[PDB]
Amino acid sequence: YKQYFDSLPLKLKSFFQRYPPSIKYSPVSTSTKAINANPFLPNKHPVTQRFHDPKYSLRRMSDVYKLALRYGVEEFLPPIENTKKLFFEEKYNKKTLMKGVLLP
Amino acid sequence: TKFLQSKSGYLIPDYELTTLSTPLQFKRYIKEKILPSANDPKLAYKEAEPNAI
Amino acid sequence: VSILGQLKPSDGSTKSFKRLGRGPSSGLGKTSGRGQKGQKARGKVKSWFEGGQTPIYKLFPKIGFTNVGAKPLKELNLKRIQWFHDKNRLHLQPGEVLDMNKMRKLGLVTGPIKYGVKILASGKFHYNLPIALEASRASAKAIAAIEKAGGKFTARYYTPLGLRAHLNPQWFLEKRGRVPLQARPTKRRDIDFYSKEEKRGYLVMEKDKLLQDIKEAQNK
Amino acid sequence: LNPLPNAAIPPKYALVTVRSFPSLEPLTFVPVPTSTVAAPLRRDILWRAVVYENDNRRVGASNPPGRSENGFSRRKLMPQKGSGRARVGDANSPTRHNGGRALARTAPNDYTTELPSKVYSMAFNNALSHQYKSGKLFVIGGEKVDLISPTPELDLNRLDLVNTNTVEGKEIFEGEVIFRKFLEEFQLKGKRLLFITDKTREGLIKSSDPYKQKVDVIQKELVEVNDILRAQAVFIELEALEYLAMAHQKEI
Amino acid sequence: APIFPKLEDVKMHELIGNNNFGKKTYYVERSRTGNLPVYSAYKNGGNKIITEIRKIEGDVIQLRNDLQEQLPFIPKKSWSVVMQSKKIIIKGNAVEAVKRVLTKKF
Amino acid sequence: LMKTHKGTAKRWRRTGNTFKRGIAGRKHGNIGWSHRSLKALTGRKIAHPAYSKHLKRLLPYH
RNA sequence: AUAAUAAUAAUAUGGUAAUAGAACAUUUAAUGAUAAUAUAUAUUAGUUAUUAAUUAAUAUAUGUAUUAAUUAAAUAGAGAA
RNA sequence: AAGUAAUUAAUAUUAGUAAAACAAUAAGUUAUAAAUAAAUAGAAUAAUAUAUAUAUAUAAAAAAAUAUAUAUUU
RNA sequence: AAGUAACUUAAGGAUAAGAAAUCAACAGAGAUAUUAUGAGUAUUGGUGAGAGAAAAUAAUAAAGGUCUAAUAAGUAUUAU
Ligand SMILES: [Mg+2]
Ligand SMILES: [Mg+2]
Ligand SMILES: [Mg+2]
Ligand SMILES: [Mg+2]
Ligand SMILES: [Mg+2]
Ligand SMILES: [Mg+2]
Ligand SMILES: [Mg+2]
Ligand SMILES: [Mg+2]
Ligand SMILES: [Mg+2]
Ligand SMILES: [Mg+2]
Ligand SMILES: [Mg+2]
Ligand SMILES: [Mg+2]
Ligand SMILES: [Mg+2]
Ligand SMILES: [Mg+2]
Ligand SMILES: [Mg+2]
Ligand SMILES: [Mg+2]
Ligand SMILES: [Mg+2]
Ligand SMILES: [Mg+2]
Repeated sequence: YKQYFDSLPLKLKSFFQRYPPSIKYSPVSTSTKAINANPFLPNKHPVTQRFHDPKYSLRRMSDVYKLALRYGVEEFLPPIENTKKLFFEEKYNKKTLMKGVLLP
Repeated sequence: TKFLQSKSGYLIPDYELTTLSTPLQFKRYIKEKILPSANDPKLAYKEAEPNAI
Repeated sequence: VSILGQLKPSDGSTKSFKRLGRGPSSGLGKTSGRGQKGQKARGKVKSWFEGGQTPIYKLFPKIGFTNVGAKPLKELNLKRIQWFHDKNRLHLQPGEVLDMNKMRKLGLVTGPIKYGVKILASGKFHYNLPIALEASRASAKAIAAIEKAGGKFTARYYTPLGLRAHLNPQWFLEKRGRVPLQARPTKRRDIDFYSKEEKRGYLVMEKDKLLQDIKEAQNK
Repeated sequence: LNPLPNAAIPPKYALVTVRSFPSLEPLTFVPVPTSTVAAPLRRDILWRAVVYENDNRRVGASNPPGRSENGFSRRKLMPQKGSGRARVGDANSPTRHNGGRALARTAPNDYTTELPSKVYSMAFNNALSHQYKSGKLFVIGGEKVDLISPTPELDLNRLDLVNTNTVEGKEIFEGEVIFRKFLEEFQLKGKRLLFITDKTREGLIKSSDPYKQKVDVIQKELVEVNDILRAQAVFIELEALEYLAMAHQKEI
Repeated sequence: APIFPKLEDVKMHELIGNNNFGKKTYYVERSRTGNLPVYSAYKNGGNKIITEIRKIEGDVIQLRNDLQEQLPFIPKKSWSVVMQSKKIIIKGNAVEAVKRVLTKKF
Repeated sequence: LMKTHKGTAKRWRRTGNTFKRGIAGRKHGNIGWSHRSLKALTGRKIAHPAYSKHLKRLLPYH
C-alpha cells in the first residue's frame, strides 16, 4: 500500500503531504486563519476582510484533480464543489447546453 | 566438407559449399581453383591486383 | 581488391554541371551565358518584372475568400473498399463496423485524417459488401449503393480532437489514463446536417439526447 | 496452353558456417536468407550508400576569409579620379593580393546528403552479399544455436580473447600473442580486418590495438557500408549478423 | 518468425545452386501489399507513356520473350529491358494486359 | 524559404494544372454597353500559357 | 534485338549572342600493387590524329608516388578589369 | 584575380519503393477526384458519351467548360 | 531598411523568461526556453514593395514547483 502511494505522481504526492486527508477541509469559503481552510477556494482574511487568492491556483488545482481521478484518490483531496470547475464525465452530464445551441 | 577442409589444409568458401551438391563437384572445384595456385606460387591470385594475367 | 575503388552511379543518374566563365571553346566563355551588357548581364531584375506595364498580378480583380471555417474531408470511394475486400486486406470480425479509425488501421485511408472522411461512389456498381460503414459523411449515391449491398451507413460528428481520439485511443490512454469524451455538435450547421435522415446523420439514426433537448427548448 | 513456361521459384537460404573464434573452426552451418547474404551485386546502390556515408562523415572546416571577414579598413585607398591609376575601393577586394577571397565559404560547411532508408538497407545487404561471395565473411558463434561439431577447448564461441588484461610475468600479454598467432595462421597480417561485435569486447580491442591501422573492431549498431566493403575479411558475431539481417530486411 | 531457421527444417532445394534458377528461368515477386509490379509511367512531361515491370529475379530476357509470345499485338521493337536494375519497359500503357499475362504464374 | 505573392494569390486560384482568374473591365462604366456583350466578361478565365511560368514562380506552393 | 572494331551507299559537319553533348590538365578525400634496373621534375630529340601522355638520352632530387583505375568533390585552367 | 553557399519552389534524368511514397515516437507533407468565390454538393439508374460529376441555370433536361467510367483500380 | 548600425547606461556567470487574470472551444490542455512539423497556412499591406502567427504533435531539458504576500487603487477601465 505504502509502495503504491509512493508510486503516485509527484504533484499529487506533494499535495497530500502539505494538505493531508485527515483534516476535513471546508466546502465553503472560510477565514484564512482557519485550519480547515480549503486551498482551492478563495478564503477571506479576518482582519483586512480581503479575499486571498486560492493557495493552489486554478490550473494547479485542476491538474491535482485530474491526477486524483487517474489514480482513484478523489475523495482524499478537499472538495472542489464551490470552485466552478467540473471535470470529464460529471462535467459532460451536469452542463446545460448553450442558449445558441438550444435556441438559435 | 569440414573433413575435406581439414585434410586439405585449405578453406572452401561458404558460397561454394552452399552451391556444390556432390563430392565430385567439390573435387572438380578444388582441381580448378586451389591446385594450380598451390603448384605455382607466381600463378596464385593476388588481392591488390585481382585482374592479373 | 575491395569494391570501394570501383563503384559508379547508375547510367542516367549524374550530370556535369554547366561551368561558366572558363575559356572560349568551353562554350560558356567570357559573357558566361549572360548575353551582352544589359541589366540582366550584370545585376538582377526580377523574373516576373513585366517592364512597367500593369502586371498579371494587378490587371485582374481579386476573387473569392478563404473559408477558414472549412474542414475538408478526405474522400474514400466505395471502389477502393471493394478492391481491398477482393484482395483480402479488409479484415473485419462479424459485427465490428468499418469506422474511420478502422479504415486508417487497414490502410483504406492513408496519410493524416485531419477533419474526417467522406464516402464517395466511384465503384457503386461492383460494390457488394454487407458490412456497416461509419464516416464524417457519404455521397447520396454511395449511401444508396451501400443500402443495396445490405450494408448500413451512419454519418458521425467528430471535432478535430474527438476525431484524433477515435483514430488513436491508445495514445490518450498512455498519456492520461483516459480517452477523451466525444463532443456534441455546438454549431448550428453541424446540428442541422446530422439531424437529416437523408444524410444518415447519427443524431436522428441513433435518436440522440441533444436533438430531444433542442425540441424541448423549442416547445418551451 | 503454357503461358510462362520458364517461370520458377528462387532459392531462399544460403548456408554460412558458424565458427569458433581464435581458430576459425566449422561448428555448424546456419541458413541465412538469400536476400541478406546472396543478393545480386548492384554496384549503383552500393555507390549511393558509400557516397552518402562519406558526405555525412565530412567535417567541413574550410573557412577562408571573404572581403567582410578579412580585416582591413573600409577606406578608399586612392580617389576615384585624378590618381593616374586604376580605380580602387577598400583593400579587402579579391582582385588585390592581400584582400579576402571571392565567394568565400564559411565553416561549418554542411555537406550532409540524404538517402532513402530502404535504399540504404538494400545497399547494406548488397555489401554483405558481395563479401560472402568473395569468401571474406567469417560468422563466429555457437552459443545460441544447436551445434554439429563441438567447440574446441581453448577457443570460445564469442568474438573475444581471454585474460587480455592479465599481465604478470612480463610487459607482453597473452591476448595480443594469440591474435598474432591467428593472423599468422590465416595469412592476413597486412590485410584490413573488420570485427563486427554485438556487445563491447574490450579484450579483443586491446589485442587489436597493436594492429590498429588495419584492424577495425566495430559494434553491431555503428557498422557501416564503407567499413564492410573496405575490409579484406570481416569477422562477425552470429548474433550481430542476425541483428543486421533483422534491421535491413524488407518489411512485409 | 525466426530470421535464421534451424538446420533441420531447411531442405536442399531451398538452397542456392540447386534447382537451376539462373539458367533461362525467372521469378516476378509481388509488392508488399500483394500486387503485380507493373506500372504506368508518364515521362518527358506526360508526353511519353511507358509500362514498367519491376522485381524480376533471374533471366529477364527470357521473361521478355515469353511476354512477347503471350502478347503478339504489341510490336517486337517496343520492349526495352534495362539490365542494370533488371526491369522491362514497354512503349504503350500496356499494364493491364501484362498483369493478366503474369497473374496465372506469379 | 520562398513565399507566395499574396496579391497574385488573391487574383489567381488553382485549377488542376492551370490557374483561373476574374475578367477585367466590369467594375464601372457598364451602362450604355450591350448586356449580352457584357456577359462575356462576367465569368472566370484560364491563364494564358505565355504567363504560366511567371504565375508558377509567383505561387511556388500551388 | 547488345557492345566494341572494321567495311559499303547516302546525307550532314563556317559560325557572334545563345542552347545541347563529350573529354582532358590541376588539387584534395575514399580504395590501391609496385620500386634506385624505381619514381618525380626539367631539357633535347622521337612516338600516338597530339591542350595530353608516352619512348630514349642527359641532369638533380628522393629508399620513394594518396601512383593506374573508379568514384566523390573543388580557392579546378588567365594576353585582356 | 570572377556563377559560390544557405533556405526554398518548379521541371527533367536515373535509382529505391509503388496505390502508395517519405517517416516509424506520434505528427506531418505529397499522392489517391474533378470542381466551385463559398456552402450541408461530388463521378455508367441497363455502358463511351448520346451516360455521369461539378460550376451557371433548373421542375428535370438541353446548353459552355473541364473531369470520371469500355483478369484488373491510377 | 530597423528597433538594425551606432552612441549611452547597468548587471551576472550567464542574463532574460517562468508556475496562467495562459490557451482553447463545450472536448480538453496545464511552468519556462530552443528547435522540427503545423506554414509561407490563417492574418496583413500606397491590399505595392512586401511583412506573417497561434492551437496542436514531436524532440532537447531539469526533482520542476513553490510561497517569501496580513492578496494588492490613482490600479483595472474610459477618453485622447
Ligand atoms: Mg559561342
Ligand atoms: Mg560584356
Ligand atoms: Mg540585354
Ligand atoms: Mg507606367
Ligand atoms: Mg553527392
Ligand atoms: Mg458582339
Ligand atoms: Mg562547328
Ligand atoms: Mg582558381
Ligand atoms: Mg600567368
Ligand atoms: Mg588564350
Ligand atoms: Mg443556382
Ligand atoms: Mg519595425
Ligand atoms: Mg535597444
Ligand atoms: Mg533571473
Ligand atoms: Mg514557427
Ligand atoms: Mg495574485
Ligand atoms: Mg484579488
Ligand atoms: Mg488607450
